[PDB]
Amino acid sequence: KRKLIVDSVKELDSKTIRAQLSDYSDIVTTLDLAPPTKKLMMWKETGGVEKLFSLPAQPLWNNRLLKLFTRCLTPNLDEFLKEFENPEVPREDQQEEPSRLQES
Amino acid sequence: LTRLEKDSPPVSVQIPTGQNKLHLRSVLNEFDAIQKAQKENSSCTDKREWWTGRLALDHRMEVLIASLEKSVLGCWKGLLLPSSEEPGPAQEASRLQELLQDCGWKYPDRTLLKIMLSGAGALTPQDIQALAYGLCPTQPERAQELLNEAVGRLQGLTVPSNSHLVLVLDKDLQKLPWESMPSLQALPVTRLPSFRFLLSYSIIKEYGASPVLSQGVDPRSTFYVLNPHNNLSSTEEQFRANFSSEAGWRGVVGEVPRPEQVQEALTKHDLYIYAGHGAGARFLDGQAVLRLSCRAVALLFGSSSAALAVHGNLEGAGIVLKYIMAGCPLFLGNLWDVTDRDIDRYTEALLQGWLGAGPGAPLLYYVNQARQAPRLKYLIGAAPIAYGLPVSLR
Amino acid sequence: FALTFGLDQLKTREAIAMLHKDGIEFAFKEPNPQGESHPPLNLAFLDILSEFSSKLLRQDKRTVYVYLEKFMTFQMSLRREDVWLPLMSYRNSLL
Repeated sequence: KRKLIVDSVKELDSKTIRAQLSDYSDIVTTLDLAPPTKKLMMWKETGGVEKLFSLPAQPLWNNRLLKLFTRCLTPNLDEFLKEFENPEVPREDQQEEPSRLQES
Repeated sequence: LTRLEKDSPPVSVQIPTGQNKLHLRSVLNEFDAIQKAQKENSSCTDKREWWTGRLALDHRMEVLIASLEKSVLGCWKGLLLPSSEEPGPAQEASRLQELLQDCGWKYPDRTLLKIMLSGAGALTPQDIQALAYGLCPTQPERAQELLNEAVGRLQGLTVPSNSHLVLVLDKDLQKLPWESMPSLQALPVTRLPSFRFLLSYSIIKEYGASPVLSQGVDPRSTFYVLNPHNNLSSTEEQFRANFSSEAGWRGVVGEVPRPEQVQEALTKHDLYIYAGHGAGARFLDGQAVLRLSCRAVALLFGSSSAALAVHGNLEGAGIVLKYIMAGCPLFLGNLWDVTDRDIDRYTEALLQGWLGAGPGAPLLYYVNQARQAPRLKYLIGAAPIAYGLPVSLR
Repeated sequence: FALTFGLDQLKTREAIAMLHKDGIEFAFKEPNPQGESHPPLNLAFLDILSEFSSKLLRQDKRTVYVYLEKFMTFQMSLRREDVWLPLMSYRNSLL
């Protein structure tokens, strides 16, 4: 089992070469733009759920009131066997005539 | 193991388990360990503690029943499963000798190649491996390769017929549940004391005796003894109208039956359903049973009702070994201790299954079905065993 | 929702067991009006309840099976029909 990774394909087809030369519409992409307005910039700042769960809903600007809010941000089968029926009881207790000979 | 059959030469082999992982004493000691655990848990009050123990013992018994099939019998369950009497084994009953003997076989027997062909699809490749290595020592290539390719070529060959089975076990192998073995589930399986019993059954069956095996179990000829002592309220509560409304039945509930009445049941009627403690060795001892002829199938549903207690090196002892001597056709009794609700479920299942099936209904088939009624399907579901010859309705 | 409950084994056994309990009790809640010879209502749910089976280990699977026997009944266990397909699937899930 010589793992030489020897494969017959060690070149390229000229058909594939020209196909790559012409069809360059699969390697390019579109443009990723950044927030186009301020409101979207803000919502990218605070829209993350980590900030959504660590900030007031009604915006409070003063750090005093922000502290007033954020200080409230803090950090077997036994029950199933209760439904079972009462124990049962076990099915265990846990507790020739001599003949008449004819007289002589 | 000896598979004796008509027009069949004796096929006998060994199955040493002292070289494997689950030795033949490990199983027989785990059975006793589970029995002691059950006896200990029998007096627990906490529902949480009691139910934990039952559910921890059912798993162990389930493990054990499969050990017998996985470790002890090994590549020889085909010798227990009905052998294929079809003219299909013959193609190899001499083909796998002319090479197996050449590869190293010492004693080239010829029946071991026909007792296994039935259910050829059910034959497994690892089964084949042992069947090959043992049959073929020395040269390791042909030894397996030939047997494996030959058996593979013969797969899904045919379908099995009906052939009742009368397994005989010794003084210590009688208590292990050998009926639930995941190869003997569908087939009808009983257990007789010996072989002369099996043939005396035919003698009695030919001289117009043992009427049950001649006509059948009349569904209007059953006698029941329920709750001889006022201790089990759940039983009476469940089986009161069901055991009373039954057409043409008679029995006793609450009061301890008098000796005359119980002797009459086993002698005059055809079926004896016992619901109580033990086997009623208090109201009918083996002594009274031997002093009468048994014309009724015994369905005795109480703890260790069919258990031959091995009180030392001595052989078994119990009521079953004295019903069979009276001519009892079949004998259904539990092997280990049982509780109320599970064995009541088993009894209700079997009775409705057998007495609702209709005329000509094997009892063993509906037992194999009623085994799945108990909640713990391996600790109160695998207990009922059968002693005797197959019984049925008319 | 079953993938969310990863097997931390930190009492995740009780959570998934109490989850199955609720499923069973909801499945066998309302008997069917047509007749008791027909499947219990809301039984197709057990097919959904099957996705949570893998979360239990073997012992809890057996315990939930025994609690399933508290509403099944042997006759219904042996009852093999198309309307019982979901109950067969759930049983095979717990085995």
